Amino acid sequence: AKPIDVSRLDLRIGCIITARKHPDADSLYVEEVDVGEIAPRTVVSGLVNHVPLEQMQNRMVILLCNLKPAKMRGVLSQAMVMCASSPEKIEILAPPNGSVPGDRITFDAFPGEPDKELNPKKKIWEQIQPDLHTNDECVATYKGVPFEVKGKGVCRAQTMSNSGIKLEHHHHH
Ligand SMILES: [Hg+2]
Ligand SMILES: [Hg+2]
Repeated sequence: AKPIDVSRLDLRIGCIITARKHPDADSLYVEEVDVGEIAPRTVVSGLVNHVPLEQMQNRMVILLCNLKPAKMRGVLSQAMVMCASSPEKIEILAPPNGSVPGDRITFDAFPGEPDKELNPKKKIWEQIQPDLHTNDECVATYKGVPFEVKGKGVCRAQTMSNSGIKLEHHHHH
């Protein structure tokens, strides 16, 4: 059986092309994200109170691309934006300069291919998530190993140090 480490996740850099308030939701954003594929992916983000819409535009992000696509009040989200989060504040993790859509986040320390699709019932993300935190310098890591785009740099939060990393739970215990 494949190991239960960050190698099971499919993380890629993306660029938010379009962002708008969700038509039928008051706390969600609807973005079209270029992840380097033929067409953009639709992403529904609950960041209304944390990131103004104007700052969501043309925003480079790190996306978890192998989660089961799910309906969000009618809109099927095809990926989720990775953020440093706490009951305090929420910050979108920023890729290093030069990163372009489609760039992959990898870890030599953890060999393995991501799962085509993460089966929620197997809660693979639920077991990995606790090892996902930003370090003392705000750099995103997995068990202390930095989220890196080979040849470009590491991903980091703006001000959130020693923080947990989530892409949904953002508002509840
Ligand atoms: Hg961009
Ligand atoms: Hg820092």
